[PDB]
Amino acid sequence: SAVMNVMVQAAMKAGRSLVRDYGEDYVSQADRKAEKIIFNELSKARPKFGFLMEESEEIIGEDSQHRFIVDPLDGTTNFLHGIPFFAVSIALESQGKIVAGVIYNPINDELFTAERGSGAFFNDRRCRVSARRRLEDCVIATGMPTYLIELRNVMAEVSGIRRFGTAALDLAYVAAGRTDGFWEDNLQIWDMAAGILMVREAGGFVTDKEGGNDIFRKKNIIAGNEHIRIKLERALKK
Amino acid sequence: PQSAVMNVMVQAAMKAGRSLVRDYGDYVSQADRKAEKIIFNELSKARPKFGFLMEEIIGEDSQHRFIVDPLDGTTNFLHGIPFFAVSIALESQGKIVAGVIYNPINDELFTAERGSGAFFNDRRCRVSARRRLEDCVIATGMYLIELRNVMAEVSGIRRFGTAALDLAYVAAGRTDGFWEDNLQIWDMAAGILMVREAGGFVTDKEGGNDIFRKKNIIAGNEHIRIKLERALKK
Ligand SMILES: [Mg+2]
Ligand SMILES: [Mg+2]
Repeated sequence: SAVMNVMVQAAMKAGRSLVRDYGEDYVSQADRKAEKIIFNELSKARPKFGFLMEESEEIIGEDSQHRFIVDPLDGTTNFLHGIPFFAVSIALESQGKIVAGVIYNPINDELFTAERGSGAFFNDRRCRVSARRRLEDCVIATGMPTYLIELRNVMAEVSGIRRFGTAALDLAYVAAGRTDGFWEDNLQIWDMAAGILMVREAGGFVTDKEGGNDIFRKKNIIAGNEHIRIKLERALKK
Repeated sequence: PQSAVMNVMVQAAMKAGRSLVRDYGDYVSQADRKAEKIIFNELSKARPKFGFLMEEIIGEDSQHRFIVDPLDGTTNFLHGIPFFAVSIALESQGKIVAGVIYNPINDELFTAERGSGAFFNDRRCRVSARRRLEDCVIATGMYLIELRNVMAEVSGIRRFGTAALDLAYVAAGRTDGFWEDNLQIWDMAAGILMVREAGGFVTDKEGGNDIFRKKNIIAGNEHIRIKLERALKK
């Protein structure tokens, strides 16, 4: 779709800039530059669309019902440290519903896209959540915010825990079937918006920690395939 | 340029690497074995008398052995998480003198030789110059008391699922330190030298030198390592 292509292009241009800055305060700069590039691209492409970008005053668009939701650099600490795991995330929200999302890991050149009703793609092939049915078989990703109890709970149950230091990339990974599930607390809307669509379009399910749909409100998330998501929920509550 | 045996190990790593990336894009076992045979054949053809301790062979030359993890990060590899590596160390008279860790996916080549420095893609590695845990990203692998103690002190914890690569990252200064329990000699052998050659230190969790017997480790620049040692003891 036309808007998807604009989103992808913005993300890739931001991505190239990131890789270039990754090459070399300077992290804030890299983040700010990626953001400028995305804003410029998406503004030029959709001048009446709103913008919700990480830690930045929301721009209400002339077209009040469409806004891009952006994390120009997801995995900032990874980025600061030289850990080649971070991503650009752009979601499009239309009428309060996420309808398109791009997560781009510019180091591995890994493009995750989904549009509502179209499925999720990992570089132009359909990707799907994993088919695992038991936690014992699972690699679950997580991020730092009771957390220790949850961690203990899940650690007891799973084959392995990953903590990559990204949110959006982590969701892309569940959506691509690379990890079997994800949970995190204190996540922002831009951390999650494209990833949640990705997971759902990949045939997974995404709830808040309490198993509902107040993700953006509760700032927390459990994602995985239907089976893993429920058991994760169970494990987390124990 | 790189020494004769380093060049050999790098080649074996590059080649096991290239193969794993192919097997990447029971199946996990075959890849592991394939990488291993590639490494084995490559290093056999290069130093026929050397020992091999792989994830044992005692060679005609009792003073030298290769310590090999043909695929570190097996679970990642199975799951398609692009974070795994080949690890080859050379041990001479009980001392790790050469080491290679190769992440074939990112094409990240880590090399060190005793007295010659650690390198990441032709760049000299230096462990990070961080001194406060608060500014630190610490890597670990699969006690919750110890994780809490560390986690409450640091800016971040990472669990990427690859011990050799985690040590290589410590050495390159990508993370500020690393600790793990129940680690194998092949997991640690090349990594320990990198960190050392990058100016960091390696101890067992107790703070002593019995890493291979304890099968545990804390790695980092000393300021960070001691702080981790403290945090793991509380
Ligand atoms: Mg960000
Ligand atoms: Mg292995």
